[PDB]
Amino acid sequence: EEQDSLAAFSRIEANITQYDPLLDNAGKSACTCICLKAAEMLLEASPDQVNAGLIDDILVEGVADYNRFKVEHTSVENYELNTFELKRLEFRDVDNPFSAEGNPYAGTLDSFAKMMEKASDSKDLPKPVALVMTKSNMTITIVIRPDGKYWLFDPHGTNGKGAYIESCNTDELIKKIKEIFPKTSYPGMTEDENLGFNSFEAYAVRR
Repeated sequence: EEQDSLAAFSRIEANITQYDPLLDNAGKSACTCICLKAAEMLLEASPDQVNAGLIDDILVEGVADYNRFKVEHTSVENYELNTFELKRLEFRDVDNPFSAEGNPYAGTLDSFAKMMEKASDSKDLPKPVALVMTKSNMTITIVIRPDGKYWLFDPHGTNGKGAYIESCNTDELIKKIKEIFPKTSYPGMTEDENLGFNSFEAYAVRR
């Protein structure tokens, strides 16, 4: 009496199609709002609650919240986190000399694994905790679960569906990010070009 879920499958996809009018009308600018809705709903969930209908709910309610607030700057900071029942937690790259307290975690794609290790082994970040990560105006949500697994929620639109969630171990998560946010690299690329093509920012939130 239950739908297929993350308890038995490592990937679950929405029923809502990639080009459904609700998603097509809302732009890619709605991705950050949808990802904050994903944090809200997934941080409250257990693996067997995460089925295709829950992903559908994230998309629809995420778009509803986005339409209420639109009219663009669509950073996590532009949304009022209490309306998502979320709390922001301090989380940044203290090793980066340009970073300041209160900044998000910012770096190049090469720093992804380090970010995840700091997030998973930090006392200041309880579990479950979500990272909302933006690269080149596209956003994903990564849920760090107390069972050591990671849920990757990706609203980019894949295989004809509006979003999917994948449950990953540490190394598989690293490998999947390389596919979602491919790094730009060519012989002779400067660090200035690397920062311009390959930077991301991430915010940490909890319920």
